[PDB]
Amino acid sequence: PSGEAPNQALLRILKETEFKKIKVLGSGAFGTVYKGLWIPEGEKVKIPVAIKELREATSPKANKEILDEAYVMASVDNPHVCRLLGICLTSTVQLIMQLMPFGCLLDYVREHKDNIGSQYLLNWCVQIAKGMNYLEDRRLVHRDLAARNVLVKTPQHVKITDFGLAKLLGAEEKEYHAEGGKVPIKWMALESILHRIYTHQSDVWSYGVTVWELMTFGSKPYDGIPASEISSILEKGERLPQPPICTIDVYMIMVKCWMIDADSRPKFRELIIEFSKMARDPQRYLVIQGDERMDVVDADEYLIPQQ
Ligand SMILES: *CCC(=O)Nc1cc(-n2c(=O)ccc3cnc4ccc(-c5cn[nH]c5)cc4c32)ccc1C
Repeated sequence: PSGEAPNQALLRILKETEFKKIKVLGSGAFGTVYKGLWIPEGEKVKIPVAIKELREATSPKANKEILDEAYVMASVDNPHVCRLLGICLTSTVQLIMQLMPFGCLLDYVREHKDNIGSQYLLNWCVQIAKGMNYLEDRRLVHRDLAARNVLVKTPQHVKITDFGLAKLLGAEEKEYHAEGGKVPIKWMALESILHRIYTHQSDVWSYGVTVWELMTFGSKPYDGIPASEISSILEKGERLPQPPICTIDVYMIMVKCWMIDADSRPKFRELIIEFSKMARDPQRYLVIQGDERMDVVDADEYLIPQQ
């Protein structure tokens, strides 16, 4: 049948003795994530990594959901999307991921805005868009996109994460239709909210929202607003306000994402190019005051195999 190449993504399973969890960066009701060093058996190289230990799965269906989340995470191989290093099937499943010290992107902008250069913002937007498109190329829908779900290895480099929501697409199907689950409203495209329908075009809407957050240095969208309204207002046609920084050229794009009709909103591939175009000259596009002024362990990416 289809000529598509076999996907040889390899899922490594790890003994607990293989890694240790030094401190815990974050604790989640869904899961706990630990700062940890994973040392592969054999090679005396320590890879700093982050471990997520998820809550026990009460039901098999939950069990399946993890496997898929793992399945994709292992599968993806791009710079701006973080691959899953390995899994160990302990009673409480533990997922091993590359460790990004700076942490949540949303968190970073909030704490580094003053030092937060305009040029960086254009680049991140490029980087994020670059990642999502790859996801689009894989027929993968990232159900949840937010600043929160983007992690910074460094200010220079950022990659996507937190895919549990994300679902793969049957070739026949253009769109993926959800069943009721906890969802954060502000990011979701109306089509998703009203009809529990997701498509990459759905993702873009959220992606645009992420940019808004970047532009605003983490200001929370629809701040102080109930989830329920959100369906109503957009139907209303209200949209997130322009970033003070943004040139209409930029804020304009973000608006385009929020267009009610999915097809009308820009395809991701487009976004990378356009933003990249801005990136060559951020200064014209983004107006930031004082803009001009603005040991024994090997990292995994270095770790990754070379011909
Ligand atoms: C915006 C909310 C957020 O970022 N939470 C969060 C941050 C985490 N975190 C951190 O707080 C400090 C350092 C740090 C370094 N590397 C990572 C790597 C991966 C994650 C992560 C979180 N969720 N999925 C992956 C976090 C990291 C760091 C850690 C967890 C959370 C939830």
